[PDB]
Amino acid sequence: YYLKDAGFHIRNIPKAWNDWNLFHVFQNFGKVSYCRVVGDGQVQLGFVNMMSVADADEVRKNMNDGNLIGENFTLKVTDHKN
Amino acid sequence: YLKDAGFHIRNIPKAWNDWNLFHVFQNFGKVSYCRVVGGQVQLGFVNMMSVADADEVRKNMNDGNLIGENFTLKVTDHKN
Amino acid sequence: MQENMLKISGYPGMLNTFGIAQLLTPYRVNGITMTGAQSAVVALENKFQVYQAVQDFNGKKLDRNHKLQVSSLVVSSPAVPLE
Amino acid sequence: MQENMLKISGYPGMLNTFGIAQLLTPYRVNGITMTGAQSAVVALENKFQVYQAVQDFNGKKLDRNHKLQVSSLVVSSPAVPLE
Repeated sequence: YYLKDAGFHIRNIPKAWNDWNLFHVFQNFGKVSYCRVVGDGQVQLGFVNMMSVADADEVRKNMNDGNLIGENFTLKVTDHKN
Repeated sequence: YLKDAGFHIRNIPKAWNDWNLFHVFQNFGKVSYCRVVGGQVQLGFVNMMSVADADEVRKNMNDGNLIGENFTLKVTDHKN
Repeated sequence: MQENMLKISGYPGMLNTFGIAQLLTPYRVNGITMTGAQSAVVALENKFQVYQAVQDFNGKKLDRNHKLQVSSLVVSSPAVPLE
Repeated sequence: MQENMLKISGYPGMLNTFGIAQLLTPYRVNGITMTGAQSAVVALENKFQVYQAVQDFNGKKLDRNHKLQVSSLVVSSPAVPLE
């Protein structure tokens, strides 16, 4: 169904983003297999699967304590465990 | 046929089969196909898996000669 | 499905459908319809993979005799401007 | 033909037949029959490509969760001993 250790759960996505916005954050680190946003507050949930475990490990190397920090955003990224 | 990936072979020792020819060219890269056509020598044909593999064969030849300890193959590019 | 589809051409005429899929590694290929000796319509898993496959492979020189042309109708469409 | 067939297993369960062909790049794949979630029987173009694919891919680590097993009945059979 999915590739073990290549998936992420995302929190704290700015509410105005769509899936393309989330895609472009993760494409900076590797090839992206799938990407979705899941519309109370100013933030939404999301999911990203990288193309490979190596791609996902490149994301992991660029995180600051589980956070992907942009100029105007901080995504809280956790492994989809399996 | 992949353009620029194939070779005509002359001067193959007559005792060789296709496996003998294959192992000569496998030293330089991946081999797509290979065949011998059998008093002392026979002809053959080798297709490499890509142009880059065939170019690796070409980098290692002395004036169209592929030399071993006990053989000298005469190798030319097949052109269409 | 329109956003899953791309056009690819320029590869060697000898390729079969599996060979065309190998050209698109590592993207997930779900269907290939050959349309000429050197052209095919390809369905990938989703619009993100189509978008990335066009970026990776359009204009890619396979060897000195073959250059890929890859296109689709997929447009990157962020809701807020990229940083 | 027996000498064109190999067995491959251990790749991710998610793969379709196009994904299995991509594993075997650059060899020419002419047929794939999946035999389980992570196993298939594959026909390549000829015995030399089967031989090389077994060498290249048997024991190959795809990632920390997947290792390929690749086998066939193809035996290198030179008529005179190799140098």
